[PDB]
Amino acid sequence: HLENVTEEFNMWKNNMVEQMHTDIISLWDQSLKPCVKLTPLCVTLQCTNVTNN
Amino acid sequence: ELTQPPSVSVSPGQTARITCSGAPLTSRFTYWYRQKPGQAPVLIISRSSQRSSGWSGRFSASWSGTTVTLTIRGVQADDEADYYCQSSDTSDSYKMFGGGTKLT
Ligand SMILES: *[C@@H]1O[C@H](CO)[C@@H](O[C@@H]2O[C@H](CO)[C@@H](O[C@@H]3O[C@H](CO[C@H]4O[C@H](CO)[C@@H](O)[C@H](O)[C@@H]4O)[C@@H](O)[C@H](O[C@H]4O[C@H](CO)[C@@H](O)[C@H](O)[C@@H]4O)[C@@H]3O)[C@H](O)[C@H]2NC(C)=O)[C@H](O)[C@H]1NC(C)=O
Repeated sequence: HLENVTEEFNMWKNNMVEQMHTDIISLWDQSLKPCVKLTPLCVTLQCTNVTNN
Repeated sequence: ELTQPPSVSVSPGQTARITCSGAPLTSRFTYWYRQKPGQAPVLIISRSSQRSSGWSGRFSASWSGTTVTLTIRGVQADDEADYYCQSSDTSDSYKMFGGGTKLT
């Protein structure tokens, strides 16, 4: 409990939140890069409703 | 404000056909019930969830397009009375009855 000190904070000009932001983005993309790409899923789809009855 | 045939006759022990035609046949199923002389109606058909409705009591029903069908079972011996139709409207508000059939 730092005594006698009165340091000024700023939560909107703080860069720990921006470091947080770019870390998650790079962390998300690293967890999808080695997996199955679904490029063949782009075909004409013929679809219907379900049990309006 | 629906249509129902008042008088159809068919051979006993054979299959029969009942129709009820209308526009709001998309909002709430069909129903029919049967009216014996001087007695209260009884559930001909019901709905417990989705397709499992007609099934195996006998009867069975089909819904083509504008009009629906009550394909009844094979035996038709003595089970004779007057049949109506219930159903609700597209806005769920109120219910219309449009008469029905008396088979012999
Ligand atoms: C899967 O489920 C969706 C949602 O239920 C269905 O989409 C509905 O489809 C029906 C039927 O195609 C549409 O209802 C039609 O409305 C026509 C008039 O529409 C105008 O006015 C209404 C309001 O009164 C507006 O909502 C609409 O935007 C329009 O301005 C009627 O004319 C239709 O009836 C008959 O005539 C027409 C014209 O000749 C024919 O094309 C029809 O086949 C029919 O013979 C009909 O009532 C409805 O608007 C759609 N959405 C809604 C809000 O439910 C899909 O159709 C369905 N697909 C399958 C395969 O079931």
